[PDB]
Amino acid sequence: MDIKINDITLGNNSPFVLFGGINVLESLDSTLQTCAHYVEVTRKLGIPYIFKASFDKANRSSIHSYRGVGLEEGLKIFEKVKAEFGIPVITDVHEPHQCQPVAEVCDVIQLPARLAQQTDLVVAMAKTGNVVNIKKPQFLSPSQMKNIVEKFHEAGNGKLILCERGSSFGYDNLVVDMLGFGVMKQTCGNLPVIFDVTHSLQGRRAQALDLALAGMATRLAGLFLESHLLEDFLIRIKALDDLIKSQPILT
Amino acid sequence: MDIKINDITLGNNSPFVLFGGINVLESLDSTLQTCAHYVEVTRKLGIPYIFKASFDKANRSSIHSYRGVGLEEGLKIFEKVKAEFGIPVITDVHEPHQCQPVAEVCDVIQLPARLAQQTDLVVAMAKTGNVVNIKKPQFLSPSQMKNIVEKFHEAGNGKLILCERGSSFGYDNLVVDMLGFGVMKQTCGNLPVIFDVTHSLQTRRRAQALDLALAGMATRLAGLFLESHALPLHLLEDFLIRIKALDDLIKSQPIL
Amino acid sequence: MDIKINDITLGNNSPFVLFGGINVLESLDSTLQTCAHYVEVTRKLGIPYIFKASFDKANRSSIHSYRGVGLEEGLKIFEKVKAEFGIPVITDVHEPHQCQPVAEVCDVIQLPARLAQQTDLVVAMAKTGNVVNIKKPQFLSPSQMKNIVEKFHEAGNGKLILCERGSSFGYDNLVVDMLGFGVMKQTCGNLPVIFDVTHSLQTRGRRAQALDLALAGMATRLAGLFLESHPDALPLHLLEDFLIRIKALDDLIKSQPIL
Amino acid sequence: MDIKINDITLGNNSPFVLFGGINVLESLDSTLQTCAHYVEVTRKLGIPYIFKASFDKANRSSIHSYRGVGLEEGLKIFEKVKAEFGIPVITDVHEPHQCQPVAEVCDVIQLPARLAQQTDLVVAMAKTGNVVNIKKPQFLSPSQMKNIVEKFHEAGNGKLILCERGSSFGYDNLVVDMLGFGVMKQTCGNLPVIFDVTHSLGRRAQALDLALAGMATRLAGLFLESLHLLEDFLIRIKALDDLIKSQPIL
Ligand SMILES: [Cl-]
Ligand SMILES: [Cl-]
Ligand SMILES: [Cl-]
Ligand SMILES: [Cl-]
Ligand SMILES: [Cl-]
Ligand code: NA
Repeated sequence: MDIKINDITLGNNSPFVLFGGINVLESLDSTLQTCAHYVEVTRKLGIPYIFKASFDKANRSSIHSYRGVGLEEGLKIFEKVKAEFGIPVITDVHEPHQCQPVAEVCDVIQLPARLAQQTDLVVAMAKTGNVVNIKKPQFLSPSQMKNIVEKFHEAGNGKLILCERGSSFGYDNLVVDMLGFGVMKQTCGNLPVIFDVTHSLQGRRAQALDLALAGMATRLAGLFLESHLLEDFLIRIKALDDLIKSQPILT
Repeated sequence: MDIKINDITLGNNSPFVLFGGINVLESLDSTLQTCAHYVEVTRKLGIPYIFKASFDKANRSSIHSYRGVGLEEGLKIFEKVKAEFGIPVITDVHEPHQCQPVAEVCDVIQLPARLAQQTDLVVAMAKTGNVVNIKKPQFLSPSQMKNIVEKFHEAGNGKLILCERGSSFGYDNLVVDMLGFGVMKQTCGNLPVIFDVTHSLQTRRRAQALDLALAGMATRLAGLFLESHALPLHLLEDFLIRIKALDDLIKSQPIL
Repeated sequence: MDIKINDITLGNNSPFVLFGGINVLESLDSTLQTCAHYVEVTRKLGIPYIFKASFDKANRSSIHSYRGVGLEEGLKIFEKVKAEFGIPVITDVHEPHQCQPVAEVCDVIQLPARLAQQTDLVVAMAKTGNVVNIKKPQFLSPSQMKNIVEKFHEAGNGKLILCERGSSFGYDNLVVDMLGFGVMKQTCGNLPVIFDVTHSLQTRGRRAQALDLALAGMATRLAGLFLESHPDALPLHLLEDFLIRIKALDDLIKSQPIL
Repeated sequence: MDIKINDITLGNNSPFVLFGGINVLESLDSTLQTCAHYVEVTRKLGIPYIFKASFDKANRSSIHSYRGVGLEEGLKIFEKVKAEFGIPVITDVHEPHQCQPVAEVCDVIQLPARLAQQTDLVVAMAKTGNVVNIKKPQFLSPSQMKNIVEKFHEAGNGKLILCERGSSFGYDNLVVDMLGFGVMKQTCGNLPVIFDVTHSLGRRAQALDLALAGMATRLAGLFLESLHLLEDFLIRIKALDDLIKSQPIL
């Protein structure tokens, strides 16, 4: 099943879409500068691109780390990003009451992994009618994603993306099960599956590349980066993706 | 470090405390009945007791599943429990705005395992000043609990209980690492460590719960956390006679 | 099901048996000194005791580190242990040809975890008619132990002990699943289950850990505890204090009927 | 570091080599038939090929289950394969005393994963001087492979292949950590790394996804088992491998 995001086609047999940006929104000027770099590199390669940032990040590593400019200023920044570049945007929501006003502006709304079974948030997100990115918890097996999908369907929204971020592997360590992509496709109606390589990890750039290439080899809708260098990386991913997506799914 | 919960002393070298009750509050009458049974059994066995229930099941499989009585009615039921039995109570909170009104009634407030890294909730819970039970996420290692403790400390609340509930082991399965209890004691300032045997089984019986509970309590713990309806309620007394026997033995031996 | 090992009764509802000794036989005099210490402490506490050592260490830290004294001299040292102290002994075998000569001297023969699905070794061990200790591989689940048991039964030997030694938990780390003991008892006919606490740690002071882990396991009602000490692995001089604690817990548990 | 196996160049920046065959040798005729098929598919696609089989099934479900032809007859069959097709062959050895006679016939000798820390078997394999395929235990981290490599080096043999076969993931399950390939290359001197997709695991769809993902990390070779499913798989793997190997290392 493909999902249209403005003029982008997102789907497991379409050219991959890059989801990338910055961790937390701080100012209009800085956001535009980073966004402009993603836009320039992706336009030069012909890769569809969706800008990501948090306006209120609720899971930072310290309680006084800056959580972002907050809802009202964050949405004003996202509006400017959209007007200036003509691209879609994505952000995470963690409070049910924020879903509607965020959805007025942000094309894709993201369900944080830890909150993925929180029924009130699921329902509030679903009711926006927007495209939703469902982050797979590291403690949930790929055959359980279908339960989350079901809850969205019950709440009236089938525009769902499933986003892999690794699985717990002993203590303090994540492994990405490359077989889980196919499990999610088969059990969840071939919804678009994208791969958050950045959170899947924890030199490092060489790791991100191997891991990204390995995941994209399985035929995926997109690559998600919590992130010369970007360009070189994307050249390699696009080479692999172009090859994979050009061959028909096996008989 | 011990924690006083009204007249109860909770600590890793004190007699174990039972945190026991039910999954979710369904009605006043059923709650009082179950609670009365826990109280009667624990008083006669001389086991200190805190009543547990959720007022909301927030992460059920269906949008149409029963969720429990909800905050307003739930707090009314907790108020009646406290007035009728004179015992402390514990319940979980899922949203920052719930913390202060819940804490006005419930002695211990609990941080759900999945939400344990949500900073907004941590801060809102810390600011209540109440005793907090931190459910250890299945996906976090015992050495990383200190990071959560640090956040609460930075927010000004040091009255924290660490609650084991098992670790992810491959897909859809949990294992309890009996070494993790000591790791938590050593790295988190010997705060009280309790064991939720009920949720540790998770994805596996009365025989199993008893073996697992005894194993964990053998490592010298401040308490045991459990649900009945989950253990059959009528087996509670026999179960607790066993856990107390072991706990009395273990706590009577000097540490080292 | 109980197993008689000379005058010892090994079983899940019997007083726990200590299987203790050393990693590898390296000498005579030092073996006897270590054994004597175990003997003295266990006799003083009334704990049944079986001396353990390998004569040939299969997985060595380096290719030239000493493998141990080998079969022939190893068996001679086991003979001396048995003659001097009157106790049973346990050792591991690695090749089918070793099974007969080791079984003639040793009261229990041990199937190494890494070799536990090697059919030729299983058959050769089973055919000795000796008591066998089966080490549970870290990569095998507890419900699969029944398949090894089956193969022994097909080959004519039901005198089997199951030994826990942890499960792989992510990379280079072991967890002991305390529920696996009961799984092994339920699926394998209530054969004796013992716990190798020494190899369960492995990848993790260590003394405080060994005690916590041993106490936790023994709380589930087990036939025995399997450990290694070093003569200066638990410090040998702390053995009495360690055993006092294990005995206290075991005596309590075993004194209550199963629920 | 590349390894020459007759006229095949095996290495992490060379075109991938297929190691394929059957589980256990049952008879000459079946073996030649299966081998002929692999040879015919690989030749037509231009993929270097090494025939694999075990002469013994060391873990049988029953004490009475079929065992395979055994060492003596097995080696005779490997000799015929080599004479008829002119290709290298690979087999596993489980006991030290087997190493020298097997190594007389088989080009590559394989160290089984559960036996990879058995020091007597390591030394006896090293001493053959043959190319050795070291199966990574499911219970070992990729950073520990350097310790096994060290032992082989100390015993005088540096012709070593490292082979991924998955890691224990809870009970009765395996996962393949795609980051382990790079860890093994960086810590073990860029020895050839290959991927046993068969033992890492409809199910044919799984093998293809997994094989593609692993080969995307740039590897020396693959293990695979067999309406023309083998050829359809290999067409895809070769396309990907050619692409990956054509990009400069970053
Ligand atoms: Cl997560
Ligand atoms: Cl709970
Ligand atoms: Cl959890
Ligand atoms: Cl041993
Ligand atoms: Cl093992
Ligand atoms: Na004997």
